[PDB]
Amino acid sequence: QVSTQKIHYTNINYYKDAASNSANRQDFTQDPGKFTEPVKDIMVKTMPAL
Amino acid sequence: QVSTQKIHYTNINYYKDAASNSANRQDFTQDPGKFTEPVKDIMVKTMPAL
Amino acid sequence: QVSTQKIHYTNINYYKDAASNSANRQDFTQDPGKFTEPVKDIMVKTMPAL
Amino acid sequence: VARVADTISSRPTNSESIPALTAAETGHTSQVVPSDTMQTRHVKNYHSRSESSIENFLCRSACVYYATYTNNSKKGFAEWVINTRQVAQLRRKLELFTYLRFDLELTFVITSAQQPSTASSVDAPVQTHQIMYVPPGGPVPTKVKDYAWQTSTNPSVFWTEGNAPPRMSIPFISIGNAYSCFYDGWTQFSRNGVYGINTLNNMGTLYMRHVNEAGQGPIKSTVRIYFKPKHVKAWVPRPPRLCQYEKQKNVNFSPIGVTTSRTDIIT
Amino acid sequence: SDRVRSITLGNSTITTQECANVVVGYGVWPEYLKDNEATAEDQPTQPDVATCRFYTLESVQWMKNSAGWWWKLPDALSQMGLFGQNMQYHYLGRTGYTIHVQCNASKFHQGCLLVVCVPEAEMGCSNLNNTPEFSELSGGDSARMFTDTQVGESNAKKVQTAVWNAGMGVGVGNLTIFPHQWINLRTNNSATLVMPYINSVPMDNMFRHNNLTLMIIPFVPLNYSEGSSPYVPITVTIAPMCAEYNGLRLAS
Amino acid sequence: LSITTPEEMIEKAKGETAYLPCKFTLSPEDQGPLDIEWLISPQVIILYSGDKIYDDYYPDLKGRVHFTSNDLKSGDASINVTNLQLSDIGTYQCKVKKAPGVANKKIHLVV
Amino acid sequence: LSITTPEEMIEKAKGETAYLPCKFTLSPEDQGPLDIEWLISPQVIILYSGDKIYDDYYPDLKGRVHFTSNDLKSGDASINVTNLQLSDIGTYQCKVKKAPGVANKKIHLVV
Amino acid sequence: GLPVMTTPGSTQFLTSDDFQSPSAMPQFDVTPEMQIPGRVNNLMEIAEVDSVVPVNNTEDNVSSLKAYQIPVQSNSDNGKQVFGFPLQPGANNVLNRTLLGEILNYYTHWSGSIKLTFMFCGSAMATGKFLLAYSPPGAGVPKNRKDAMLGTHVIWDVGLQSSCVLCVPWISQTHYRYVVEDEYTAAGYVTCWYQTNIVVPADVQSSCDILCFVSACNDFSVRMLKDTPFIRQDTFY
Amino acid sequence: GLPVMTTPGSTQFLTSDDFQSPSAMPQFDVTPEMQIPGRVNNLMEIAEVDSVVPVNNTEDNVSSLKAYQIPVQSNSDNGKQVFGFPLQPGANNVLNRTLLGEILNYYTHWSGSIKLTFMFCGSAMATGKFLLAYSPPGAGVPKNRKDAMLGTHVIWDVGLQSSCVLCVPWISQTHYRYVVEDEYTAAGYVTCWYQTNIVVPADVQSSCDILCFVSACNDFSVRMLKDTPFIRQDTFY
Amino acid sequence: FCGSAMATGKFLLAYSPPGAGVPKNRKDAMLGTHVIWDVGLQSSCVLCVPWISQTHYRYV
Repeated sequence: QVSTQKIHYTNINYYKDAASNSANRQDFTQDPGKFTEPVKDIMVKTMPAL
Repeated sequence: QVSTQKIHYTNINYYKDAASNSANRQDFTQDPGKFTEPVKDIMVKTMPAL
Repeated sequence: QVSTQKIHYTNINYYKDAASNSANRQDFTQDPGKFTEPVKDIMVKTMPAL
Repeated sequence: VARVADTISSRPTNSESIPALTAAETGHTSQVVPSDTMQTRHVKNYHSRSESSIENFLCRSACVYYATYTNNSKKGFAEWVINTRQVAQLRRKLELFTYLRFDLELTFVITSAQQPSTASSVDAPVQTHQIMYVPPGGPVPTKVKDYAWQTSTNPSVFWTEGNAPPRMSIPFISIGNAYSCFYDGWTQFSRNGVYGINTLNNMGTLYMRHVNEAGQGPIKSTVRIYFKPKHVKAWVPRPPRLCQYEKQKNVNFSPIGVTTSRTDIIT
Repeated sequence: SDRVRSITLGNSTITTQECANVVVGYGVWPEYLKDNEATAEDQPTQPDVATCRFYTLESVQWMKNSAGWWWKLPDALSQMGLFGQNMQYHYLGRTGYTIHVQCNASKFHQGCLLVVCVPEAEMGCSNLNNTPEFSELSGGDSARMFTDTQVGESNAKKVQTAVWNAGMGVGVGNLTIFPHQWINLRTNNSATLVMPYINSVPMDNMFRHNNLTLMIIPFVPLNYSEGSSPYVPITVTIAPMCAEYNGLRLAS
Repeated sequence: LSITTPEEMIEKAKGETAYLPCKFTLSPEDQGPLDIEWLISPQVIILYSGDKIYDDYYPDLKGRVHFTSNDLKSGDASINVTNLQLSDIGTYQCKVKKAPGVANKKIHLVV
Repeated sequence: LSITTPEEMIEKAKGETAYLPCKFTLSPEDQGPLDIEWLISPQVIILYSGDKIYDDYYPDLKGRVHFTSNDLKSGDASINVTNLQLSDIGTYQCKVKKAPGVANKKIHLVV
Repeated sequence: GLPVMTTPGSTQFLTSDDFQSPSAMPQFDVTPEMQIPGRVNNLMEIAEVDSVVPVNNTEDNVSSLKAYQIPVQSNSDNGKQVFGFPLQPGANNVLNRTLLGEILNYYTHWSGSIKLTFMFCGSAMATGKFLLAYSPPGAGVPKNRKDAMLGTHVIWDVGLQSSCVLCVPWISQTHYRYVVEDEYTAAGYVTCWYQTNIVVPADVQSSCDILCFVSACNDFSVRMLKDTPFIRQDTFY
Repeated sequence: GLPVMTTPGSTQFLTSDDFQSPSAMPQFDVTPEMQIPGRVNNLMEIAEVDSVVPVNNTEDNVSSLKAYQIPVQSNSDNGKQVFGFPLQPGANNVLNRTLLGEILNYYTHWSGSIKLTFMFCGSAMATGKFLLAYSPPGAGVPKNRKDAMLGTHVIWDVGLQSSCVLCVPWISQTHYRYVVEDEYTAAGYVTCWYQTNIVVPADVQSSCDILCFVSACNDFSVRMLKDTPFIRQDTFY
Repeated sequence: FCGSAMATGKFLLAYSPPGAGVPKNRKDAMLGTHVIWDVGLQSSCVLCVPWISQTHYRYV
C-alpha cells in the first residue's frame, strides 16, 4: 500500500480487477547472464578462452 | 505526514516520484558565518582587529 | 480535529498556513465586568451606593 | 522557527575594549550590535525571517514567453526553445545566483480569439489544443498536417477550452550538477565562435497546434507559459544586474551611471 | 605580533612584515577530489611540488589617472613552466589558487585598492550585436585594463571597459559580496586570498573556461606631493594548490 | 544556431576577391532541415535548399559568386565574391534557418 | 493623492500677484508617472507631463502664469498669477493624476 | 460513487499556490549533487555584506568612480558639515543601488537596525576627529554641530585602526516601515561633522577621502514580497 | 456532501500519466503465462550484445557486405593508419545503425564506458601487431603513430587467440553526454596504426581483413527518453 | 637593508640550480627557489640555499 518513491507515497486500489491498477514502474531487475554469456562451460576472465 | 503550520495540518503524497511533491516552504536555516567572517583567524569583537 | 456541533463533526486542515483555516464560530466567552462595572471599589447590589 | 536575536541590556562602561573601531581592510564585515555603543533595554524580539528564504523568494510563477498561431493557415503552429533569458522580470531574479538547481512546474494559459470571418452564420464548437515537448535531438514537425505529431512517444498534453489550465512537472534535467546562469569561456577548443553559450541548460523545444480543422472562419489563439522553480538551492551569490539588458544570448549593455543624482552632497 | 605572515608552498616562500589577515574563499580550504564526487573513469595524476608554488606575473604601473586591471585566472599561468605544461597534455583538471597581490608605498602617499576575485566573470562587448574576441579578453600573464571613458560604438569586437560598471553591467560598488580585501596604503601593504575550486562540474577543461577573474579597481586614486616617488608598481603572484589532471593526449 | 559575428565592416580594393564569411555552430535542440540564404540591399543572390544550390537570381552577379567549402552542412555559408566593381556596395544578410533556430549576419561591404 | 484644501475663496486686488496654491502628499500605493493640469471656467492653461512643461495654451494668459517651486515632484503645483485684471474671474481646477490616484482643487478666484 | 461538492475557488490558477502535479518524465534519475562552496540559504545572508555607498552623486560625479569618494580637506574654520542624507533604505537616491537596496526593493516591510562602516582612506601622517550623528525624525535636519550632537552620535578618532561603525538603532513606533517614500514612517537623518580640523605635516596632500559602507545588524527582517520598479521591458529579446 | 476544490491541471490528458481506469470487460480471466525462454527485463540487456560496425562505408562499400571488412594488407613502409572515426555513439555515421545505436537513439543522455572487440579474420600463418589508440578530445585527430601512442592505447598481438578488447574509458567532465552531434561534449577519436607490418609466407594471400564489434560495459546507463529520428511516415498503411 | 627609516620595497632573492645559463628575466628566476622579501620593522631575510647535488660532496 504505502511505499517509497524516487520520503513515502500512498496508493489505494479502488476497482475490483487487475488490469485496472496503475503502471508498476518499479520492477528493477536485470540478468544479462543469458544474453552475454550463453555458453555451456563457464568462461573465466583472466585465463585465456582456449 | 502531519506537521505544524504558521495547530496542525495534514499532507499526503500521491504520485510515485519526487519532483511531484509540493514546495517545502519550511527549510528555515541560515549560516552567514561564511559570508560575513570568511577569515582564517577568529576575530573577537571587543579586542582590536590588529 | 473532531469536535461537537450545535452528535459530532470532523475537520481536517489541508494547507500549511494559519490564515487559510475556516472561521472559528465557536469562541463563546464574555466578560462585561469591564464595561458595566468599571469602578475601583466593589459595589454590592443590596447596600446603597453611598 | 528562524527567529531573530533579541537585544540585551547594557550599562555605561568605561574600559579598554572598543567594539566600534575595527579594520575594514581585512574584508571582514563588522559584527557589532547596538547594545555595544549605547544603552539598550532588553527587548524580546518575535520577528521571523521565514518570508525571506529562498523557496519563499523564487517559488512564484512568472510568464516566460507567449506566441500566437492562426487556425486557417498552413503551418499555423508555434515553436519555442526553452530558456529563461527572454523575459526580464524573471531573468533578474535568476542572475542573483550563479549555480541554481531546481525542478520545474509549467503552466499554460491558452486563449482564443475569433478572426474577421467572411461567411455568414459562423459557429464553431469548443477547441482542443496540443502542446508537444521535443527533447533536444528528437525529430521536429514541419507542418500541422504531419505524422510526427500523433505517432510519437514524447510527453504531450491535450487540453480543451473552458477548463482549468494544464500543468505538468519537470524534474532536474541537466548534464552537470546545477544550471549555470553564467558561463565565461568559449565552446570550441580553438576559442572561436559564440562566447557565452552552454549545453548544460538546454531543455528542448515546445511545439503547439490546433487539433480541430478549419470549419468556416479562422481562429487565432495564444498560449502563455509560466515557470515555478521548486526544491531550489542556490550557490555563489552575485550582485544584481544594473544596466538594461539588450540581447537574450550574451550580457551586452550600454554604460549608465550608478545611481540617480541629487543637487548637493549635504541635502 | 599579529601583523606578520609567512606563507610557503613547494619551494617558494612569501614573507610580509605589514599585512592584514588572510581571507579564505567561502569558508572552505582547497583539497583534492573525494571519491563520492569523482566522475573520470581513470586515475588522475598529482605533481604536487612541480606546480604548487608561487608564480609571479608581470608588473603594472599605478599612475594617478589609472582605471583598473583584470587577469583571467586559469589562463594567466598558461606559460609558467610545469603548470602550463601539464595544462596542455591533459584534458581535464581542477585547482585551487592562493592569490597574493602586493603594492608598497611610503607613509606620505595615499590611495586604496579593491582586490576582488569574481568567479565566472562574463564580460560584455562594445557592440551590442557582437561578442569580445579572445585576444582582447585576456592576455598571457599580462594585465588588460579598464578605462574611465565609455568605449565608442563603431568598434567591432572589443570590451566595454567603463569602470563604473565593472565591465559586467553590474554596479561597481556591489562587488564586495565576493571574497575580497582592500589594499589601503595607510595601514595595509598586501592582500591575500585563498580561492577553492568553484564550478558546477567536478573537473573541466582549462583552455576553454576561465572560471575566475582577479580584478583591481582603485577607488581612492593615488596621490602624493612633489618630491616623493612618482612610480608605484603593483605585482600579483598566484600559486595553485591541490592540482590534479586527467585524460592524457597529444600536445595541442 | 549562432553566427560568430552578426555584423562587421569589410574593406577591399576594386578588382580583388571579396571574402564575406558566414560561420555558425549547431546547438543540440536543432534537428530540422537546412536552409541558407543571401540578401543584398543597394533580393536573393544564392540559395541552398534541400542540399542543392539555386543561384541564378541576381542578373548583375552571374557566376561572380559561389560558395567556398565542400561541407556546407558543417557551418560554412561563406561566398567567394570575385572581381569587385563599384556597383557592389550594399549590406548583405546571411540568413540561415534550421528548424527551429534562426541566425543572421549583416555584412556591410564598402569599396 | 490628497489636496490640502479641495476648495476655498481667495481675494486679491487688481494689479497684484495672485497666489493659487496646490499642495499634496503621496500615499504609499502611488508609484506611477506624474501629471499635473490646470483648468479655468469663465480649458487647459499649463501642463506638466513627462517632467517637462507645456504652457502655451491660453492666449489671454501668455507668460502671466508659471509654476513657483523647483521641486514640482514633491507636492507643489502652485502657480504665480501676475498682474491681475478684470477678465480673470473664474473657477480653477488643479487636477493632478498620479497612477492610480487622483485629486483636484477648486480655486474660485474673485476680484 | 463518493458524493462531493465543489467550493468556490475551483478551476482557477493562483500565481502563488503550492500543489502537487503529474510528472512529465517518470522515473527520471537526477544527477547526484556536489558540495559546491558558497551555499546561500536565506537572502539575509546578503544584507550582512558591506557595500560602498554612492554618497557623492552631485549630478556629475555619478558617471564615474567619484560617486563613492567623500571630500575631506583641511578646513580653516571649525564645525563644518561633511555630508548628510535621509535614511530611507528603499526610497532614497543614495542607499538605493547598494547591496542592501536591491534586496529591500523586492519586499515592502522591513525592520531591524543598520550599521554604517566608515574607512578613512587618507594619508599615513594625517589625523582628525569626526562626529557621526543620527537624528531621529520629528524636527528638520540638524544645521549646527551644536544641534546634531543632541541626538545619537559617536566621536570618531583616526589612528592605527581605520574604521568606526555607527550603528543606527531601531527607534520607531511601528513594528515595521515601508520601503516606498512615505511621510508617516520617516526614519530620521544622518550627518557627519568636523570635530577637529584635518591637520597634516608638510609635503603631504591636504585633500583626503573617505569611503562609507552599509549593512544590516543581526535582527533584520523583511516581509510582503513584491517586484522591483527598476527593470523594464517592451518586447522579448 | 464533502467539500472539494479542483486544482489547475484537471480535465487534461497527459501523454505519460499513470492512473487507474474502469475495466471494459470485468472478470476476464487471462490465460496463464508460460516460461518462454529469453526474457528481456531491461533494455541494457541489449547494449551488452556485440554487433559488427560498418566502418568501411566509402560511399560504395555501403550497399554490400563490404562495409564491415577493414582492409589490411602487407604494407611496404612502416607506421600507416588503418582506420579512424570520431566516437559519438548516437550522432556519428558509423556507430549509428549498430545495436548500440538504435538503443541510444531513443534516449538523450548516456554514460559509461564502451568496449571495442576486434577479430582478425585473416589467414592462419600470418602475424602482425596493431596499435589501437583512443585520444581524448581537446586537440585535433592524431596524425602520426608517434602522436596517438601518447593517449590511451593497447598494442595488439595476433596469435592463437583472435581478439583484443580496447575498452574506451569514461573520461568526461559531465556526468552524461548528449547523443546528438554537439561540440561542448565531444568524446575524442579512435585510431588504429600498424605496429609492425603484416608478413606472410609464400602462396598465401597478403590481403587480409578485420572485423570490429561494439558494446557497453557493466556501468552503462541512459536517460530522458525520446523518439527516434529515423522512421518517417506520410499516410497510414 | 641599511637604508632610511621611511622607505619600503620588496626584493626577490632567487637561487637557480645549474643546468641552464643564468636567469635573465624576473619571469625566469622566479621559477627556481626564491623568497619574496619584504622590508618592515625587521631588517633581514635569510635565503638558505639548499643542498641539491648528485654527489655527496663538491670540489672547492
